[PDB]
Amino acid sequence: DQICIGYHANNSTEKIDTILERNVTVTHAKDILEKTHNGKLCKLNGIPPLELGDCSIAGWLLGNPECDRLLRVPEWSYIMEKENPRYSLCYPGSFNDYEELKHLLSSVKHFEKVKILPKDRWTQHTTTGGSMACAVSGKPSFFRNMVWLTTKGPNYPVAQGSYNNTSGEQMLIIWGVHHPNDEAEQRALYQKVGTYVSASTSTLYKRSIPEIAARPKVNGLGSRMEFSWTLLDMWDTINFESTGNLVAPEYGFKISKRGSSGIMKTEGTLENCETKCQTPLGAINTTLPFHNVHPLTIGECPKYVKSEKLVLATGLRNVPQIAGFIEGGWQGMVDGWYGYHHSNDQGSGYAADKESTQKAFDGITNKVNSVIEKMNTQFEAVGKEFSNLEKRLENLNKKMEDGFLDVWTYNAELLVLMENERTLDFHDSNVKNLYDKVRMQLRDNVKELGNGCFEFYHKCDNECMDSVKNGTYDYPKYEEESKLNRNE
Amino acid sequence: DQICIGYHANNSTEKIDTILERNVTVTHAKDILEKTHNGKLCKLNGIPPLELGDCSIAGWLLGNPECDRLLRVPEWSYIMEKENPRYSLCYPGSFNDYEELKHLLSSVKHFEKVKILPKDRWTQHTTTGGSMACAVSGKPSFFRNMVWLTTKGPNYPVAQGSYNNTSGEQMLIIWGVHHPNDEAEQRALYQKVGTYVSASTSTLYKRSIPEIAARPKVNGLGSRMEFSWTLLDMWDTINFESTGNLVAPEYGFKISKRGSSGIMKTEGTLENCETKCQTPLGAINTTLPFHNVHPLTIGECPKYVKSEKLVLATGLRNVPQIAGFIEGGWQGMVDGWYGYHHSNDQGSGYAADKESTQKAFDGITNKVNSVIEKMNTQFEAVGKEFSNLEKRLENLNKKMEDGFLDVWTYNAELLVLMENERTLDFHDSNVKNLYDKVRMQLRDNVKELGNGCFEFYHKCDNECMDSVKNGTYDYPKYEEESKLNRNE
Amino acid sequence: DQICIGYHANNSTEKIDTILERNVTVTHAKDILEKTHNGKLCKLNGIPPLELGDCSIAGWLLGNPECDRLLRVPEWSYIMEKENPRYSLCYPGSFNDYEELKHLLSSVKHFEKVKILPKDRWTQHTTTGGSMACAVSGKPSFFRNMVWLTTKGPNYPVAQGSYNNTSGEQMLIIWGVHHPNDEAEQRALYQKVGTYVSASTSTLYKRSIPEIAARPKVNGLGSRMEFSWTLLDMWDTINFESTGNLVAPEYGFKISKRGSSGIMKTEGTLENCETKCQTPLGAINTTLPFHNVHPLTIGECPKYVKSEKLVLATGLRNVPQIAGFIEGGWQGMVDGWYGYHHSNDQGSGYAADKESTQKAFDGITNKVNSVIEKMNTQFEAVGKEFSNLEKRLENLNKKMEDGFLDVWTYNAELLVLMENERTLDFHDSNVKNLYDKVRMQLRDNVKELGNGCFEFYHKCDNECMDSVKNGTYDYPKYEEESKLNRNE
Ligand SMILES: *[C@@H]1O[C@H](CO)[C@@H](O)[C@H](O)[C@H]1NC(C)=O
Ligand SMILES: *[C@@H]1O[C@H](CO)[C@@H](O)[C@H](O)[C@H]1NC(C)=O
Ligand SMILES: *[C@@H]1O[C@H](CO)[C@@H](O)[C@H](O)[C@H]1NC(C)=O
Ligand SMILES: *[C@@H]1O[C@H](CO)[C@@H](O)[C@H](O)[C@H]1NC(C)=O
Ligand SMILES: *[C@@H]1O[C@H](CO)[C@@H](O)[C@H](O)[C@H]1NC(C)=O
Ligand SMILES: *[C@@H]1O[C@H](CO)[C@@H](O)[C@H](O)[C@H]1NC(C)=O
Ligand SMILES: *[C@@H]1O[C@H](CO)[C@@H](O)[C@H](O)[C@H]1NC(C)=O
Ligand SMILES: *[C@@H]1O[C@H](CO)[C@@H](O)[C@H](O)[C@H]1NC(C)=O
Ligand SMILES: *[C@@H]1O[C@H](CO)[C@@H](O)[C@H](O)[C@H]1NC(C)=O
Ligand SMILES: *[C@@H]1O[C@H](CO)[C@@H](O)[C@H](O)[C@H]1NC(C)=O
Ligand SMILES: *[C@@H]1O[C@H](CO)[C@@H](O)[C@H](O)[C@H]1NC(C)=O
Repeated sequence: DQICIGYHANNSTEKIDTILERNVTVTHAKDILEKTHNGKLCKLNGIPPLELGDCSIAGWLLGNPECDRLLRVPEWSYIMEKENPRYSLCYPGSFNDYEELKHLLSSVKHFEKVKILPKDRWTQHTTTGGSMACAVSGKPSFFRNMVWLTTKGPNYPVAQGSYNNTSGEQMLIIWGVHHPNDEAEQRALYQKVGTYVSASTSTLYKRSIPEIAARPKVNGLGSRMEFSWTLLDMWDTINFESTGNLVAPEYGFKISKRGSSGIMKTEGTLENCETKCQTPLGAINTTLPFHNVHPLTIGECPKYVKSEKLVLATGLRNVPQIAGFIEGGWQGMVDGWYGYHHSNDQGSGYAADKESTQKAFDGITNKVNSVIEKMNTQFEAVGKEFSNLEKRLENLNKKMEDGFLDVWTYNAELLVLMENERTLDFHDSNVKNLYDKVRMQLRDNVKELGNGCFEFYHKCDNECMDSVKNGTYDYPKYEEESKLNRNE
Repeated sequence: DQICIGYHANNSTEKIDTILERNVTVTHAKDILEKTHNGKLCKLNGIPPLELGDCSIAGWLLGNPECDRLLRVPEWSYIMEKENPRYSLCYPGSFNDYEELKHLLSSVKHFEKVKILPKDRWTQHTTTGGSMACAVSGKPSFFRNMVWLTTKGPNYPVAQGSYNNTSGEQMLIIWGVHHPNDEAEQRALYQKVGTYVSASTSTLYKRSIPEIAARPKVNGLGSRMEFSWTLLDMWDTINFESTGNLVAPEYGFKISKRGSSGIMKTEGTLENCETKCQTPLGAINTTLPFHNVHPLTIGECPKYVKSEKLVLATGLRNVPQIAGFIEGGWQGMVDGWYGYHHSNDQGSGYAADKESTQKAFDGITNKVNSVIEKMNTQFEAVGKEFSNLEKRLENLNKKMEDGFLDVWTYNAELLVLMENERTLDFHDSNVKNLYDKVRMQLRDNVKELGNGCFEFYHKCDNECMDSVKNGTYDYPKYEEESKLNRNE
Repeated sequence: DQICIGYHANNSTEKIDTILERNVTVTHAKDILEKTHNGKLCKLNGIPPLELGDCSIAGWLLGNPECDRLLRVPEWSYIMEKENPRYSLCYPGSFNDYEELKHLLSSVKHFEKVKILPKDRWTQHTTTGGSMACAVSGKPSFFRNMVWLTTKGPNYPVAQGSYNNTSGEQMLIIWGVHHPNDEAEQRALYQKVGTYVSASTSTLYKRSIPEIAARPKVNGLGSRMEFSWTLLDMWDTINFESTGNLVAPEYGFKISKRGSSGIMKTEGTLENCETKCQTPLGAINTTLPFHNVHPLTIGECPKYVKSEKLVLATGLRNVPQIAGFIEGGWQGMVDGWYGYHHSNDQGSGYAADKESTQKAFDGITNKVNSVIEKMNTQFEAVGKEFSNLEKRLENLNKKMEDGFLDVWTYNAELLVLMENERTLDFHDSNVKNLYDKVRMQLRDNVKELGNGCFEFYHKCDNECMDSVKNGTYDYPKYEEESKLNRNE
């Protein structure tokens, strides 16, 4: 008769890392890092994004002639833009607080264009101005959302216009100021010099004076156009007054839907799929708490770490080898993790200890859940733009993001490295504890063999082996025969 | 005769969380999170705060006629300001670099008001101007710390004034520029058009031009007043020159005491209590690392986390059931953690080991003290204000704060879980070591019963048990009759 | 004859820290913190730094008459500046976006000075202006890289000048505007009132108007000079136009070499040594992962923490005491860590177990390397400069730096403590495992003595002892002899 205690082994080739040892083969493992994407851009939560194409944000809002598709834009989930868009400000110039506007458009999901100042209301000016830079079919043209006021005959009266925000939400209004090349242009266009442009609301007041100078030619013109924007609150009035050089707005953008969005810089094209997490390289369909695809994610997504391998051990060490756990594992005990092997006269087979296996299984599952179900990630549509005179702010942002990434990478790496040690020691501690429990139950009626096995002095049938496995071993009832056989 | 090794059990209820199991009942536990406050705004370190009431900082520093109780204010610990104050600027307008001023006030604890430009020195202008927007008892009035200069007769000379800072500390000076509504109001107030206001110091030069335009009416007026501020250094001079539209100062604010203060946005009122850690919801009185009351605190305030429960286990696992440490804990052993139970003919009672319990106590205490005392933080204010043209900066600050708090939350949770697991394993290891030491010392004169209890072969008296409990047991002394009784 | 199991002890007095114990003596330990520097400023990677002296960045770039040794500056690795430079703008004034220029200079390692507008091209103006503040040898002078334009006779024609960037890289250009003290000197210098200065590129437009006002006298003069800078891209043109008050540039700075550099604020001089990291207090020649000299460094440098000591335990617990291991360590085992001691008829002596010692050594080395070789050492927390109106941004930078530095200090301390505890427990477990291995192999043939020492029941000679040492012990061979001696 003989009973042995050992652990389960199989043909797995999975490896882990530990703070003491490297490349340790295990029976089971769980990868908690995602490294695969579909390489495609598609709909987030069922709502397609806003594809700008070769246009820019300023070109879309101002109404570039070469962006006529984006004049009635439906709802969107995120905005796709190119790094160096071609269709941009048609007339050379600038755009004040451009980055602030782009940041505002990261929490806006829909716009509704209202006509606030109709073109025909300017009955004392000429409103059919154009330029060769912004040309369609050879003929000169201009922005579709702005009006260029010019003299009607040799006189340019004071231009006055107002609008009361009775739409139902905040409104985005853009106006421009013209900077000619020479005094001859100013006289030919506005008939007077020393002009001003004045825009004022209940919070904003602004005066601008045209500045005439010879400039390097961009797009073939030495003139420039400067654009500014404001955010009009509900039930508030905006006032325009100018003696010249005013590029008035004809449409106002009302914020219809708010939420979480962002601008994602790609060179790609929308395709047909759905997703819940989006990266500039592709979508992610995963449930693990880590990934290393791309830092700039849009939507609820797993955390980003700069790691190539994060594997958690959920099984025993694979040391293949009748002996017991001192020699190695068993490749025939496919019922659990810790078990026995009886060798009596009426049979020779393996088994599993249900209680210890269940306890260890619950512990490992709880550990995996605790490591996984402890990280809280919000929407976090990161990504901000800074101008060429804001380099310190850009460096600050970059340093903050990199610092947090390094902190989290170190945290995750060391956590996995320590917990793999803990589980690998937990398993052999459990095996030794089971061996000690069996030895304490058996007392001196058996004979330790040194390889993890026990040799019985009394002939033990299958029922007595079952009693030993359960825990109801009756030492006194086999005591006398054991003594007689041992003393002999 | 028997001797057993076991541990202590009681009727405790406190639960802890480990990394392998959840809701483990323990004998002793320590809470390292505080969630209670008195809901009252108190005096920090015995100095009452500054109750602005319905006034803004601009109203206090400019002399709003209805904020007349703040003309002379004593020392303060922090400033309490409502979220939307209602007496800020009776005359509509703007304050330049307002948030910078509010940040500067976070390091100032006392102001002394010094008359720098007396109102009677302007002997060539009119200094009694007023408006209905700032009205007292119905009659028109104006700010109490500023002077409005107006034509005396049908002429307006150049207004010149200077002050040399011979006070003893840095000075704060506020001036303003008036922007009228129409040309008639400019002519009826300053008699000339095309005026300027020039303010200059050794490190500052600034010239402003009045703006005349029709604007929407706020408080019944279409005109605006724009205010600016500067910090005058010691032994430095400030010059004022204006041909119109100047709202000159009369008082300057000198920084008397410097320190660490802050602005708290609350709607409450000050009560009679003393406090070292103040939050917008109440006061904290605790000696613990973490809390979960409010992020924006002021004072020597404990660390902040987003967790609801952080309990450290400083005791044994509570499992009740004469058996030993295998079958569970003991409810009769009251004077220690580990111990022995013995049963002679001359007595049957409990005991407790001293060296082992003392070592365990010292280790647990050192662990708790290390976790508590490594977290070193100081007193600083975390509130910052940003304007509506600075939203990227606001998002940067918000993201940095949130990220740091999530990092510390993760650190605290992992620390507590892993340390609880290690402590609960440490207790079992200590008990097993005690059992092993006793067994090694007793050698073969005894017989293991398998439930942690040892049964002697020879008769053992009280002195023998006292000898086996401390580490001096004479195996040769009882060897011979132990053999005689065993072999029988 | 007996065989015993014990561990190594020696005369080291090194101490390490543990999460459960303080000041624990260990046989071997490794220090991973560097606290020493050579107290010198010298060459970084073979390139000497730029010694400004009493110069300033603006004084060097403008051509201060006393800042005359840096008119032809070779390659540099970092810039050494003083906290309060004395040779600075000799004509009083300001410098717009100074901190942005200083930030840009942190990524440029070489400049080349190109004559873009020769001083002889101004044939219709006077170009020999000077001031007593900006003085050499008593007689008046001016900056050496700028031209002051003044009327030639009683006439100031329209100044005009352009440059096309055909150099090869980006160019930095600085110009200035003069702000006089009174109308008399404006007329005596520029012959007209109501002047302007226009500078324009393909991406920059600017118009400035002089400000005439009496000002406090700094450096003896009541007038000021305001300077501005731009970054001209390749194949781009800059246009200058002025009717007065223009300080035109004569040279432009080409960015010859780019890289990683910085500005270090010290008060010392350059000496003759060669380093790889540089701190304001000295230089570091180390390979350790950490240091605590100064937060601001330049070069490949270890991480900075607020720690007084960080020592990793790589040895056993020094417990000086043949007994074995229950009583203490051995001072005679000079070979390895764990070993045996035999005492038979032939002789006595110590030995060492090669397998256990090698396994433990490899594990400890792997742990040390994992702690050290997991910290991202790319660069450090650079030093940024902010103005007096950017206090909020400076506070943000300071708080982020402090938060990250605190987080890393806490992480390193807790890592060291927990690793030390686990190392000591690891050594204890290894010794116990060796003891249990020998006991299981030897079984009943021996009797245990209770202090780590086994006594045989037969004659175990040198062949026997070498057999037991390397795990090949024939229990059947001596079974009958052991039974004979045991039973009797
Ligand atoms: C490992 O054994 C399993 C049997 O459970 C088998 O399905 C699998 O294919 C084997 N793996 C390899 C690589 O042969
Ligand atoms: C572990 O395996 C990797 C291959 O994935 C190898 O580069 C590395 O050297 C191995 N380490 C050890 C200790 O065998
Ligand atoms: C704008 O309209 C609202 C209601 O539609 C009205 O209360 C408000 O007075 C109007 N604004 C002005 C300046 O009249
Ligand atoms: C632990 O106990 C708390 C009691 O507040 C309960 O809410 C929670 O669900 C319990 N968790 C488990 C895993 O039993
Ligand atoms: C201001 O007063 C100080 C004396 O406290 C004097 O030294 C200084 O010259 C004065 N400033 C001016 C501009 O006269
Ligand atoms: C604060 O707690 C201490 C206990 O340390 C107590 O003595 C004191 O009365 C408490 N004060 C208040 C205001 O609760
Ligand atoms: C410790 O012992 C070593 C022998 O290897 C010796 O070289 C060293 O000087 C000793 N140190 C002290 C402090 O005794
Ligand atoms: C450890 O040693 C240091 C210096 O020798 C001493 O200040 C400290 O009190 C000691 N701590 C303990 C627990 O002995
Ligand atoms: C500047 O020079 C480049 C080539 O040297 C030329 O292509 C460009 O047209 C020039 N710029 C102007 C404004 O002529
Ligand atoms: C610097 O450290 C190196 C170790 O790589 C050493 O060889 C060299 O002598 C050291 N130089 C000085 C000046 O300390
Ligand atoms: C073990 O040592 C004995 C010496 O008694 C030697 O004969 C045998 O070859 C050794 N075996 C191994 C595996 O080193």
